[PDB]
Amino acid sequence: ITGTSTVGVGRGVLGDQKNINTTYSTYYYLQDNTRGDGIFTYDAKYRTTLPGSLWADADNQFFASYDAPAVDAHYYAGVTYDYYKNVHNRLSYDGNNAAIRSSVHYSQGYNNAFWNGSEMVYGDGDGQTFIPLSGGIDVVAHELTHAVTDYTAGLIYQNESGAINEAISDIFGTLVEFYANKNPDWEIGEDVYTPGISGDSLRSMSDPAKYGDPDHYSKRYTGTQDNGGVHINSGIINKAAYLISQGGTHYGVSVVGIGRDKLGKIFYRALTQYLTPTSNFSQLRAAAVQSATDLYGSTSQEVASVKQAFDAVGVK
Ligand SMILES: NC(=O)[C@H](Cc1ccccc1)C[N+](=O)[O-]
Ligand SMILES: [Ca+2]
Ligand SMILES: [Ca+2]
Ligand SMILES: [Ca+2]
Ligand SMILES: [Ca+2]
Ligand SMILES: [Zn+2]
Repeated sequence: ITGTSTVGVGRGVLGDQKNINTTYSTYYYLQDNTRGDGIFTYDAKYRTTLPGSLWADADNQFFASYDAPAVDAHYYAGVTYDYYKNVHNRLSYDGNNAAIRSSVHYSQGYNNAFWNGSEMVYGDGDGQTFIPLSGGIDVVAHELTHAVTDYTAGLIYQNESGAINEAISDIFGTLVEFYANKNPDWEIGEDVYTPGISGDSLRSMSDPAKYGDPDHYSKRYTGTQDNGGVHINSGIINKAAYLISQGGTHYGVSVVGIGRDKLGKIFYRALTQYLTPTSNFSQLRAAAVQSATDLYGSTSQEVASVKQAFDAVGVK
């Protein structure tokens, strides 16, 4: 809507206080005019009709429990926007400052979040398996990253191309989490997953097998469930990315780590200049090797590490 940019204050899902960019016009709306063509957060009101209504607030204070999911969805979308802009010189997900829209309070007890091709959608969780999912910065960045992928590589969401699609979202969701630098780690969704259990997560990049996901090509899922295992086989790529960045010896193969920043540079380049809708794991290895080559040279440690990483997970 048309109005004047203001700054509200509230509390996120984890009870943390933060300032959020709003817009005043009779009501204070969750509309951030400071980033690109704006970041808009809507209320789904426990239903499934999207996007719902632009979040309206009477006094610009967002401390109600009902407000929490909206506060985080709005704030973290901003952090993710900043990541892509400041780190990769990318303006919003389409590269041309497209408006970023999110809807919270989607359905009832909905234990998931997703990008529907046009916007972000967050369930509140059932309070047992999940709490409002927008509370996890890695979850928010993961979902927004799907928008980036859809506008760039366009990886088909099934089988190996789908597994890469998932991994790219886990990778950048994690890199964004490290960017915000608040309790960063290589796990996925630990901040909003099972409030009753300590130290677990939905997925692990450092050790996919911890939650039953493959950490080597020889253990890939070939069934039809989960669109051919996109959330399962993603572990193979997640492990490789973890190794490229942190290094280590996996199944007897040693990898020299090069750090998170270079991991991000290599994968961002592969995603935006080499990967295609039908790219498979072997093709991802080639894209990453070529990306590292462009960025650091064919004889660089970076290129050697990318090769070791994929060798370690059995991807040739
Ligand atoms: N099915 C899920 O739980 C996934 C949603 C999710 C993704 C990242 C973190 C937490 C939840 C599907 N996905 O990755 O789009
Ligand atoms: Ca209020
Ligand atoms: Ca964390
Ligand atoms: Ca995490
Ligand atoms: Ca937990
Ligand atoms: Zn995903």
